[PDB]
Amino acid sequence: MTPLLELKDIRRSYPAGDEQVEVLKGISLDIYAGEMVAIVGASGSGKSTLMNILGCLDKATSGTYRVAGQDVATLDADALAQLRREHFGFIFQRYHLLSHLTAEQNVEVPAVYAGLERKQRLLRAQELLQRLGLEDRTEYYPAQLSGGQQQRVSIARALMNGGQVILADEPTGALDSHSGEEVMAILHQLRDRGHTVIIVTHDPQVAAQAERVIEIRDGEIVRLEHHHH
Repeated sequence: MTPLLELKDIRRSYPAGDEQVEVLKGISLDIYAGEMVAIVGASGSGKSTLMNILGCLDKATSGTYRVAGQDVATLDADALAQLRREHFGFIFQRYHLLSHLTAEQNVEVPAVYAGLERKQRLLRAQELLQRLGLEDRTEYYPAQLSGGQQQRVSIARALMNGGQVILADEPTGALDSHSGEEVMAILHQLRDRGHTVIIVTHDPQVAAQAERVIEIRDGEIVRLEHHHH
């Protein structure tokens, strides 16, 4: 089809006088709407820097990145943030919840910066927590919730502005196996409903649940593999 995200010759280095340290060394990759892709590699491989570029939280040194047709290098910080909110939701190994906000209040947060009014933010945040199986927990503080529950809150939060593309960094890394499998089934279900899910992981067993696997070694794509379930 036509791709949702397009990367061509993406490079990233951190300046150190005139020895650059090269973290990404020319990555070309296309990602489509409605698929699950895993990026797999050891620590220091560049996978996390690649994620941050996908999410528009970092800028490539060179190369081209387009999101739904729009080249990100042309945009100022306000326009980029807006683009980010139109397309992306984020989850991590840690839950990144504010301890003194309820689950619902936590979910609402990203919509604040989309200009969304409080009555409307509240409604949508409750709908998403219900979808995630937490209808009874909307007023619980994170201290009162398990790890598994906290991650479901983080997923709802990732959908608040749409979450067309979910970027997930090692989302089961801090979870027992049952909670891990719940999270993965939720991600498969979002993909079935048309979301793109991108998972970064050091673990090839987590990666094997995706439709495509990209292996990164020393800042380069070393292998690309298709899977089916």
